[PDB]
Amino acid sequence: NENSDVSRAEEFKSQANEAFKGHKYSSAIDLYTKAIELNSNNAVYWANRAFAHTKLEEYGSAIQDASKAIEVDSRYSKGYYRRGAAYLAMGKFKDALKDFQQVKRLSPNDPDATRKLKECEKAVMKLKFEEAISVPVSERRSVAESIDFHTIEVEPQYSGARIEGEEVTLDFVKTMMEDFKNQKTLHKRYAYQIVLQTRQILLALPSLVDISVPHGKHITVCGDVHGQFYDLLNIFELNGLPSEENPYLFNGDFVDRGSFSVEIILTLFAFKCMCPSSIYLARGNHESKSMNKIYGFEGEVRSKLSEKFVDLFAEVFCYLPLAHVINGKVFVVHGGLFSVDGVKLSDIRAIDRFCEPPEEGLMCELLWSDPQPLPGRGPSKRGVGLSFGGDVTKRFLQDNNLDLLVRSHEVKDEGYEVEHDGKLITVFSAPNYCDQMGNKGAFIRFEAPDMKPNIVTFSAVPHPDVKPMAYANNFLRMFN
Ligand SMILES: [Cl-]
Ligand SMILES: [Mn+2]
Ligand SMILES: [Mn+2]
Repeated sequence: NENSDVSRAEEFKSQANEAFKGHKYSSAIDLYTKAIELNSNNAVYWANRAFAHTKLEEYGSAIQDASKAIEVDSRYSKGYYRRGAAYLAMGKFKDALKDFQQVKRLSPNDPDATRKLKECEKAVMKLKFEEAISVPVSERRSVAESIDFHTIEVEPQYSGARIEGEEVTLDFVKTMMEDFKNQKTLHKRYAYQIVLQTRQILLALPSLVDISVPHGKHITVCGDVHGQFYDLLNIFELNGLPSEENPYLFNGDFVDRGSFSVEIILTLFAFKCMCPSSIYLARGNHESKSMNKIYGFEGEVRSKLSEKFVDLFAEVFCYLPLAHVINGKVFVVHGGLFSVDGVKLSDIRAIDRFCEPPEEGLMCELLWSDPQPLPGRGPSKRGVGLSFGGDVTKRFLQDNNLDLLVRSHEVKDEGYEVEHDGKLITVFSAPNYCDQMGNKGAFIRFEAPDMKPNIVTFSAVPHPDVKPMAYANNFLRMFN
């Protein structure tokens, strides 16, 4: 059957490349799929759809597409290049080393092939040391055990904000945010005060927090912000600062990727210190030593804070709750649902969350999952977690007497998308993601008692000339 039309397939490829130039990666993937359907022996099509997949952080789909590209042409170096870029993007340095070994073997005198190979060799042995000294955080002394914040002297020439006494006050938070806005810094004493007080608050919280919004009051659910501090300031300017009267739920992924991650996490933690009922912080996948070590937050901390804040921030992130339930009706996780059925809220509440997210179990799945339009389950596009359909959402909701599922974790054009017949809503509060996506951000206000989700969208604001991934892993920087 010679029924493949190369002309129509090349028409789809150019259309997909045009959508690629315009950062319309989902449309590009669709057009590459149509191109592949009409011609599956062109490895360039597979490599391009893989490239578009990595742009959407769909690294599993990327690896699979690049693998089919390699299957088509053994000597197509761009297939191995794309697969290794996807592996490198998700931290699998050894697999990246394999694919970049192959990339050099094909083009043997190309300077960049040997360069990326020597780069990956340095990275894998560096990772060998890092992995050899890896110890579970629950078997380690807390940083709080060896640092009392009252002991830290503040030199009189420090011009930034000061916490007088034990209490974090709204006046200090406003001064801290204005200093952060002008690219100033907070003293180590007050950073330690904030983070150590936050450690106290979070460790006494269950893994699933029941949030009670009484009759007539409201709450704002926010999605990923990934270190875009100036868009966080925009959210607060458009919707009001966190307060007992105007509470916030931030659905994980506060840091990494964006280059103002320290300022966000210090602002969010301080608001929690000031009035705990004024803000609720769920955990994301990027509140993890695995992610922060390579995606910017850890390097941002080492630059603006010190090296002990790295372990302290990791420990505090391990204490973050995994989920929230608003008025016993609205279920808010970051990632999604699970590979098994019959999971009740009691199961989530009882999770021993004080560890780095494993590669298996309820914790990993609720932090990494994505919804799919078709019913059922399927392999994760990210290679971590799973894809769950509308039947999974509906069963979980009726099983738990819940009305709605709210989640984030995935970028959206308008900052939101309603799926699963109005039972799942993705919310994403990082507009113009990575300074290149061009999307709007969004947040959802919930007013009691009827709990109708009032979605509000917003656009990005300017910020100082600090490029994304600035403090991130060097090798991950020189791609995209
Ligand atoms: Cl993410
Ligand atoms: Mn996420
Ligand atoms: Mn995210």
